[PDB]
This record gives sequence, C-alpha cells and structure tokens, in this order.
Amino acid sequence: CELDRDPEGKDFQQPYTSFVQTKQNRDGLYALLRNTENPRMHFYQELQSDMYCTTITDGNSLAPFVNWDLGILNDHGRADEDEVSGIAGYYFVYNRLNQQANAFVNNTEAALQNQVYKNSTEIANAKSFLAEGKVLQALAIWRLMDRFSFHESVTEVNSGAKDLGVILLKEYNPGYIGPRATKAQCYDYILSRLSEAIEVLPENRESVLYVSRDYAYALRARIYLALGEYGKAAADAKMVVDKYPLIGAADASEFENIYRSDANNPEIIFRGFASATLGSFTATTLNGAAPAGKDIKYNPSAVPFQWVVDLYENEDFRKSVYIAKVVKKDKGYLVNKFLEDKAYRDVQDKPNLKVGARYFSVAEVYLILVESALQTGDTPTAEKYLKALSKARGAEVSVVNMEALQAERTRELIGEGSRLRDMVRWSIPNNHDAFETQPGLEGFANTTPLKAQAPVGFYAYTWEFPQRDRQTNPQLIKNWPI
Amino acid sequence: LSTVSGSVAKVSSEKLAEKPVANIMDALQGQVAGMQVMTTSGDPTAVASVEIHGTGSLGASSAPLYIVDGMQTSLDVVATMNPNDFESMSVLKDASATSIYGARAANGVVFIQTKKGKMSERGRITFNASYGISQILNTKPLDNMMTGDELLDFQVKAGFWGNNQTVQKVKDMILAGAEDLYGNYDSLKDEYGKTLFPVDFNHDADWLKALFKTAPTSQGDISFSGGSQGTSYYASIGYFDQEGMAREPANFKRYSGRLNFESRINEWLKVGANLSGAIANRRSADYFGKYYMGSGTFGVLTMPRYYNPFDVNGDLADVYYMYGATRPSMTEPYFAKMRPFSSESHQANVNGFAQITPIKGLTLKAQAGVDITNTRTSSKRMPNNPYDSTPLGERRERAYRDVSKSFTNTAEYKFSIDEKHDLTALMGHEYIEYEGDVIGASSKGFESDKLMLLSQGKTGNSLSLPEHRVAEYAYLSFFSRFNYGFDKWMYIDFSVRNDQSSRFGSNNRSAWFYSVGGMFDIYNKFIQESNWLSDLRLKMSYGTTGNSEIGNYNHQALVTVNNYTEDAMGLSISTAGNPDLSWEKQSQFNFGLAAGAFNNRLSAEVDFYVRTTNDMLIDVPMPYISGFFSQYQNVGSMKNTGVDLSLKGTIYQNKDWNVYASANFNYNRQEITKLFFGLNKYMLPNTGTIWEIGYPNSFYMAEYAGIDKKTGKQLWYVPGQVKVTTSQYSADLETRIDKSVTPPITGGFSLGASWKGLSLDADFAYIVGKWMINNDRYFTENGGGLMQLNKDKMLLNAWTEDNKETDVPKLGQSPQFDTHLLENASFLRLKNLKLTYVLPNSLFAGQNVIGGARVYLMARNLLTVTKYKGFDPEAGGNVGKNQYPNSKQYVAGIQLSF
Amino acid sequence: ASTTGANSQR
Repeated sequence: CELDRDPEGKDFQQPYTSFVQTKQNRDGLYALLRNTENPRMHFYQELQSDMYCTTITDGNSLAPFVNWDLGILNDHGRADEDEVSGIAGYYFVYNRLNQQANAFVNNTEAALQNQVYKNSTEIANAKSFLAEGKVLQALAIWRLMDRFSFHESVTEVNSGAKDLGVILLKEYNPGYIGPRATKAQCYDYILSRLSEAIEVLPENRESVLYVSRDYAYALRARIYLALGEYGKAAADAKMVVDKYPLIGAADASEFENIYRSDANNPEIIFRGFASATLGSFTATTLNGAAPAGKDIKYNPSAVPFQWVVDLYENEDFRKSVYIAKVVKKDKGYLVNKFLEDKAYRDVQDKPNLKVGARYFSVAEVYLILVESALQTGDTPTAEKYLKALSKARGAEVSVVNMEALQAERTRELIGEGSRLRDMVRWSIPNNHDAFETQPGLEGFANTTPLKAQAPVGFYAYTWEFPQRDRQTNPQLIKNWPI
Repeated sequence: LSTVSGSVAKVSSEKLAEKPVANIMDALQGQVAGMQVMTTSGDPTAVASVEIHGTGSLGASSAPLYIVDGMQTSLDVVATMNPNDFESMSVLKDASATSIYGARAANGVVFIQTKKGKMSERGRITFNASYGISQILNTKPLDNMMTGDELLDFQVKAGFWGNNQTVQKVKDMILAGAEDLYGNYDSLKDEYGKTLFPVDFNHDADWLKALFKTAPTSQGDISFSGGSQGTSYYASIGYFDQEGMAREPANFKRYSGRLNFESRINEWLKVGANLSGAIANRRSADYFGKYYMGSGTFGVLTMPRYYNPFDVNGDLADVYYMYGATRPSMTEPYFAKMRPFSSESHQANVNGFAQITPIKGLTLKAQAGVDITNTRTSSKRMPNNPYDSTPLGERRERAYRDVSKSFTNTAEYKFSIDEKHDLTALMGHEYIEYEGDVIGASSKGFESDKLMLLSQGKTGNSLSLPEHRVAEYAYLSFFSRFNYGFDKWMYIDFSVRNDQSSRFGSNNRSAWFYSVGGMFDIYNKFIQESNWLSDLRLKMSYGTTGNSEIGNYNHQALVTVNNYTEDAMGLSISTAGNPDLSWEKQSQFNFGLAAGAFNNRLSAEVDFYVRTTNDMLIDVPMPYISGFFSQYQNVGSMKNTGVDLSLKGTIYQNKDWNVYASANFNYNRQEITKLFFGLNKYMLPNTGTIWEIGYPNSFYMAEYAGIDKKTGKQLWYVPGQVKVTTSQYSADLETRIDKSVTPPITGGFSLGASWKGLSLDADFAYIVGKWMINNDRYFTENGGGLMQLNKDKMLLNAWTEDNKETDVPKLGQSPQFDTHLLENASFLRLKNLKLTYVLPNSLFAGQNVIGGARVYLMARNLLTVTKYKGFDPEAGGNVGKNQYPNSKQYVAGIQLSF
Repeated sequence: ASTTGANSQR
C-alpha cells in the first residue's frame, strides 16, 4: 500500500536545473509584484493625506484613514487566505515580494556557481535576471521603509524606534523571526541592491513589462528624494527623464484617451502585464464607479476638499481626467485617475472599470528633478522641466519657485499615495478640520472632524507594525508610544 | 462494540426521530454528559460543532469521528440519511472505549446504528408524516432601535447631513434622490408615487419582515420492517423539506431510501448489507456573518426605517432606495429570481459484510463499502435586468465527486481456560481511502433567457479559466484488543494499534497507540446484596490516541503556477513546509463510577478525566516577513481536566402513570501548556482572544470603564495601576480576561410524564460560561461613525454639556473592541416540547388492517433564557455578527402502523 | 455595499 498522496497542480521545490526553470520563476516574481506594487495597495496612504473628506456613503472603509481614527489604524488590515487588505496587507505583499525575490536571487546565484546553463547566452541573460531580482528586493524593502520607519521630523516615538528600519532579511528563509534592522542598514541594502543592478542592466530598456535600467534609475531617484538627498536624486533623474516623452494632447479628450491607455502612454517606464483575462483589476475605491449599461455612474466614499479642486486651472487636462466633475452627476469632483483602461473591457461597448498596475511613469521623474533642482540651486533646469510638464498638461505654470512645485506635484501625483509623504518632508500639518468642503456637494460630502489631530511630527504619520508580526515576535520594537 | 471499562453514553431512538431540522447533532445538545454540541447558524444547511471532553487541539479538528454502521461518514452524508432509520447513537468518550477507531478517535467517536428488522411473524409497516413552520426565536434586538424620524433627528442634530440643516431640508433631499433615481428606469418611472414609496417619513418600514419570513418544514416516511428465520430486512423510503426562514434563500430537502439486510446462511456464515442513498438539494444563505448594507439581521437592525423595501399593498417590492445610490437595490426575493441557483446531490451508501465462523469461538468479519457523492450545481446572473450593471447574463455550472471507500476486516477469538477466566482476542486491518474532485466552468455575455447554454457565451475578453480542484487522503492501520474477565467481577482491557496517514510524509506517517482499562464490579463481589443499592461498578482507563484532522497536503514544500503573461509559464513558492509533520498524540486518564439505586429505577455515572494533547497540531501563524500565512507543525501542548455526570430515575404514583426525569452535566477546565517559538502568550490578532501558557484559550481586551462625566469621553482601565482610568486608548491597554472562549459548562435535563397514551416530553439544554463579542453592537451603539445606519435608542441620550448625566458618551468618538461588547452568551434552551397521543388499543380491534395510530403536537426551541442582546446566543464562537439565528419550530405530526 | 467599520473576525 503506497499511501503517499501528492497534490495536483503543485510541484516540489527544487533548485534551478535549467534556464527554462529560472525564467518561469522570474515571472512568478513579476506576477507577485503586480498585486503588490498595485494602486489598490497605496490608496490607504493616499486617503490619509490632507486632501480628502468622507462622504455619507462610506461604510467606515476609508474613514479610519481620512479622519485619523487611531483606534482603527493600529490593527488596520487583514492578511489571510480570504482577504489581503489594508495596512496588514500592504505589509504582507511587500514581504512576500521580498522573500520570493530572495529565493529567486539566491537560486540564480547558486545555479551560476554550479555552471548548470547550456551556453553563455543563457548565462548572460540569467546574470541579468539577477539584477532584476535585486531591484525588486530594493523596492520591497523601500516600500516597507516608506510606511513603517519614521521620518527624521517625528517627535514622540516608542523608545528606540526613531533609528530603526524594517526587518531586513536578505535570504529566502520562511522560518526567520528576527529583529528590526537599523535605518542605515535598510537604506544601504536598498541603495546597494540598486547599485549592483544598475551596473548590469543594459542602457536601453528591452521590455516595459520587466525591470530595466531606466526603471531602477527612476525608482532610485524616488528613494533619494524621500531621503532628502536632493543632488543625488537629480542625477538619476537626468539619466531617464529625456527618454520618455510627455503625452501629446491638444484637448482633454486626446489627453484622456492616451493617458488611460496602458499600451500607448509614452510616459510609462515599467508596468505590470495586463489583459482582460489576466492581470487586470478594478480599482474603484477612489472614484466609486460602477457600470450602468453603456455608462458609468459614481457613488464615491470620499472626495477632495475644495482646495484640491481649486489647484487645477480650468483648462488643465487633468481636471477632467485625474479628477472629474462627475459626483452627483455634475456637481463636484472625484479622483478618477484609475477609472478604466477600455482595452481590458470584456465587451467594447460596456465598461468594467479594469486597469493595470503601473510602477513608474516619467511624469514623476519630471517632478523629482524639478524639486531637487530647486533645492540644489539649479533654477534653469528646475524651471525648464516644470514648465515642460505643466504646458504638456494644458496649464503651464506662472512662476517656478517650489511653492509652484508643491502644487504641480500634488496635481500630477494625485491618487498615487504620494501626498502624505510630501507633507511630512514639507512640514505640513493635517489641517483637515479647517478646509472647506466642495459646496456643490453639500449634504453628501460634509465635514467630519479628526478623531485625532496630526501635527508635524505626529507619530502616526508612520504606520504601526501589524499585530501579527508583533505578537509572534517579542523581539520586535513598536513604533507608537507608549 | 465498546469496552466494559470505557466511558460510554448511549442515546435512544426517541431522541433522534422526527426532528424538523436536518442537523441531528442539534438533537443531542444536552443529552450526553461531556458532549458539547452547538449550532451557530439557523441556516437549514448548517451542521453542529460536537466536542467530547473539551477542545482537543488548537489546530486539528476536535470533532468526534462519526461512524454509521461501521463506516466513517461526514455529517454532510449523515444529513442526507433518514434519521428515522437510526436505531441508536452511542458516544464513546475515553481511550479505552475509542480504541478500535482511527483517523481522530482522540475526539471521541459518535456511532450511529441503523435499525435492523425485528425477527417478527407479520412484520410491521409504519408510516410517519409531519408539517410545521419555522420562525425566528428572538425579537428583542429591535425593541430599542430608533424609529424613523427618531433616526432622522439624531443624524440632523449630529451634523451628519451637514451643518445648519433642518430636518425638512434633509427629507426634501432624500425624497428628491429617490424621485430622480426611480425616474430613469422604464420599470419604475411612473410607479414611484403611485405604488412605490421607497422613502416614507410617516411610516416605519418593517425591516424584519423585509428579510425574514415564516417558512415551512415538511417530512414523511414509510418503512417496512420484519423478516423471519435467520434473515432480517429493514427498508424505508422518505421525504424531507426544510425551508429557511431567512428570506435570503436557503433550504435542505432530501429524498431518502434505505434497505438493511442480514441473513444466517449456515452454522458458519452470516452475510448482511445496509444500503442507503438519497437525492438531495441544499442551498445556503451565503451573505450571513458579513456586514452588507441591507441584509441579514444586521440589515433588519441598521436599515433606517424611512427606507421602504415594500410596495403600497404591503408586499415586498423588487427594489429599494438608499440616498446616494446610483442603482436601485434588489430586494431579497428579486435578487433570488435574478441570481438563480440549484444543486442536485446523488448520494450512494453501499456496505456489505461477511461473518465466517469456522470453529467454536472465533469470528472472522469482513466489511467494505463505498460512499459516492456526485453533485451537480447550476448558477445564473439573469440577462436584461435593469437593476444590474450590464444587460449581459452569466452562467456557472459545477460538478463535484466524492468517493470514499473503506475496508475493515477482523478476526476474533473468544475462549475460556476455566470457569473463572474468560479471554477475548481480536485484531484487525483497516484501509480508508478518499478521492475527491471538483470541476466547474462558466460563461458570460448572454442576451436571452432562452439562449444560456454555457457553449453559447461570448468568446474573447469574456472567456474564463475553468475551476478545478482535487483532493485525496488515505489511512492504513492495524489494531488489536483483548478482554480478560475473572470470576465475572474483575475485567481488564488492553489494546495496541498503529495508524498510518497519507497526510504525513513517508518518514513520519506512522504512530503507535495503546490503552489499558479495568472495570471492577464492587457490587457483585464485596456486597452480595443491599436493600437499596442495585448496581455498583468502578471503571478506570488510560490510553493514547491519534488525531489527524488536518489538510491533505500540509507537509510538502511546494510550488504552484502564477503566470505573469500569456505566452510563458510562471512559478512561485506556494507553501512553507514541515517535513516532520506527524500525528497529534493525545492521552486520556479516566476514572469512572456507575451506580444503580433502588430496583434499577435510579442510575448515576460520574467520570473524572484528564485529557492531554502532546505534539499538538497547531497551524502556527507566521510573521508576515516570512511571506506566508501559516504552516502546520507539531508544536505545543494542552490539557483538558474535568468531570461529567449523568443520572436518571423513575417516579410512579400509579404504575399506570409514569414520571421519568434525566439530567446531564459536564464541567471542563482547559489549560494550554506549551506554545510555539518559546512564546508564553500569543494573542490572535483582531480576534479578541489569547493563547497564554498558564491559562485556557481566553479573551483579551481593554476593560471599558464608562465615561468621564466632565468631558463625555470614553475611559478604559489602565491595567496594573492604582484604579486608574484613561481617555487615551491604545492597543497596549489590553489584558487577559478571566473568561474562556470554549464554554466550560455543558449540560441538559429532560422530563417526561405519561398518563395513558397521552404523554409530555420536554428536553432542556444549557451552556453556561459562554462569552461572545457582539460585533453588531459595534455598529448600533456608536456616534462617531457609520452614521447612515439605524442606531440604538440610547444614543439620543448622549452626553453634551447640557445633558451631562449619562453613561452614553458624547458623539464623535468611535468605540474600541473592549469589554463593552463582551456579552454573557450563556443560555438555557428548551430543546423540544412534545405532547403526543397514541390512540387507545380498543379503538382498532375489529378492523384487521390498522394496528395503531399516534398523533403529536411539537415545538423546537421555544424557550431561550439568556442575557444576550443579539437574537441567538448559540450563533457564535468568539464573535457574533450578522447572524442567521436558530429557528423556533412548531410541528404537528401523525403515525400509522399496519 | 459592505460596512467594514470593524470585523473582529471569528
């Protein structure tokens, strides 16, 4: 009686014997990344910024983030075989990305040292798959650092944590239960992973669906910027900023058709693969969309304060695409950046509001070069690239002077999880209790006070660690006092 | 069947027959001492949670092994059988008594014996039929929810509808919004204001009636029993249909047949079969236990009463309105017509046996059977309905297959070496196999009711991957069992066995288990006769047992496909792994005593027990840095100490007047002893419970203190400080609370009086020490969030400067999950009341066709004494959400005998 | 339309 049973649709873990086994595992890494560096995952930190008020429709999904309900944000999220959502989710997806990028990076390095490949053409490509795995680790550890390590500006913290990064693990080890690495460890792992990869990746990008040198340049520049290293961010900026041109639109409809097309947006540096049948997801949290026949109706759960609407000139193509006056049919604006890519519609005629995961677009690089150039005294190229970005958007900017940077960035990066970080570094308090709500939306978008204030350096600009990781690892030091 | 020394409770025909629910374990709540059954959903299709002598484990199931006539079958397959075909249930609750079962006999075993034909001369046919209705059993939850304009008022004054708005300004807006929404659908545009008032501030919509109904239960049954010689037959056909009282559709109907047969062929051989099958249709309310706006008991409490799901004739509309909605919202019946669902199960249960007797004393018994389930399920999303996102329809067909075979053959030698030494030897073999399989395909894009074949869907971006899942397991085991009996007063039982499970790797799938036991007949040896003591026996047992109820594939370290594009395959790591995962090794010391009083008209049986789970199968949670969720490991330990006693006796005054009572009790203290990763405690995140080494599975929250009369703020006690309060809640204010999650007291009682054909039976059940978090009240009682939903009438009283003398806080602050939600879910329940009348004997002589008839009136679940503020106190473990309460049943029934 | 508010899970 042989009573081994082995599960169908599963294979045993083994080391990489062939090049075809390696390539297949690199895809699973990129699949993983697609539900991780995913716009759904960055909405939580998008909604926690100073830009949104909750509507009467919300069912306490976005309220903990908009109104700073610290009693809910503490344990926020889930991460089981039913739902991966919230803070706990953001945490869990980036760790799996890192762990699984661990076993890929380490198993390619093993195969190379065991000379298993059949010629130098495989060897050369697998040494290049190796650099990609490295960038994914740096992204995974950086995204974990963006949200669970403190800025230098924070005041009160649990004792010990102001200098801690996240738990750094450079090995594929599921049983690992260690302590938090230091800040300079985590950032030196991120930057050196990226440096070791920028050496190997070829000057010209081979696929917009995979890691390239152009991407790692940009992701690195994003990271330097949030590190205050203004001069160093501007150098990675300049290496890619000129290879991706801005959307050529005459009105806002030519703009929306191009921007919303994953396939035809010349600004997309690195995106996740999407079809209607694989890799497309709905991201209808910000916009509240639902199909109605051939149409789209909206019931949002949160909407911008008036000052966000008033950021956009009326001739700004983003003012009908990034935000859209389609709340209460035509009375107020919502954030509509992630509305749909029509290419993912099951039937041309009918919307299903599916989009793909974008990972870096040259618009962000324009804004990183512009901000950094202002700080390092380079006005000529600080104003060149900001006027360039706003004129392409139909509302070229009056004066270029950092005050101007903050608006244009806020406009362009809206919806992308970027504003909350910008206010920490720009030393802006929340000031949500005093913003005017959109008047056209009276009775649907009302003011709701903060359940807890968030002044400069408030500890809750940084998320606490998930209570799973705290309860199973007494050697984990918490972020929040007491 | 079971040992002279094992703890054994046996339940009779009557506790099992004629029950308006297909979950027969509910019919045992409060009947077996130490057996704690609890059904947490009134959904017809739900199955109870039996646990003998505590929770056996923190990761493997603690459900008893179920056996019907020799073959392990799931509660699901037992549900498709006719329980009028059940002769008796025997509960085996110690290692001595459960020694010849495997898989998981560490949880006790429930053995169900179907009736065989009585070796009668005429042979009895017997006919049963009953009708009755289901209701909800508690209404008290909506006695104190705000009324319509009570809630309007609360909101307006709370600023939820904006600042400086009057009540009428607001109702002007809500009626405005229903008029323009309804005005866009041809099916509504000139019915709003004539026949539809979705918004109505002058009548409160009865949201209980919207989502719950009275529903029927119907069952009937004929059964021919008899046989005569060496052969016996028991055959029955039957019908059952229980419709679910939630208006969200749910039902369990079965069409049943069974034939039991035994025949002596000659002085050496006896063969026999029991054959059972059924066509069964089940459907379940799948939105319960989640928080969805207008459904379930959460719906019936939280829907603002100025929202009307009804029309103008009091009937339920197709669709209701909620402000902001972009679509009218389908009501529960109209959702059902638009989301149809059906499923047919063909259930087969074949079991034979052979009993060769070659020479005096030995009995070779070979037994085998299959347990095939082919289930076929259909689901649609009906096209052209204007309250959907698209006019295009979808259809999903699935097919399921479960085949589980098991052979289990024995050789048994009984002999005697004197007049005072009885010996019995028996050893046996058993192979258990299970092969399961699930296949499903679906299409979309349909544009016609009549053109909805799967093969007719759109093809392109509308195509899907099929659904496909397979699962198999297997068990190989060799067992032995001996019986020594000296002078018929001293009896010893010994057993050794080895079990091997497919669920563990090759190097760890075997395990050895043993048991010793002795029964000592104190009455018949040390006291030949007493004028009041009738029977006195002392039993005692020690033994070890296996527990294997976990996944089928939980040790391998595996890869699955995770494709990135469409032209190449992709591969990710799937499971963490435990090459050493193996059996959970449980241990039982049981000291029992049974006593018989007067003239065997008064019995007692007390048992003290010590249940130990070592090598415990924990599905250990893993830190998220690991990139996994779980991985089973043999990690940790646990203890279950307790007592269970049961006693019964008879009270005649007239002999032609029987009065008989019965009582049933267990207490059980639980102790986790060893955890994982050196941990002393592990709180289970966002569950409000905690595993801590010293104590049992307990709740873990902050002690809510009340409010600061000065500020209106909520206060919690700060643990350890002196008593110290705070307005600043933090997760580090939580502490272990001396309340257990598995309820420690299980019990029941049942009375009976019989006059002369007329008799009354009532069965009670209780579960004290139960505690539950009322997740529902997290919504109904707060004034800081979810301001759409109806609230409890206590928030009209909330602290403000001028109304500063309350214990309900100021509005604007959300509640934390603290003790204010820990409710005492203890309950006594009247499990069934039955008045029955068997027609007199002299009413039949003269008509030689009918021999008797019986009529009965009957109620299930009418009395529920409890302090719990949420419908059913049984409907939950640690939390109680949008519950489907257990039902209350009234049934009248008939029986015929020919 | 679901109200997560808080789902203390079972």
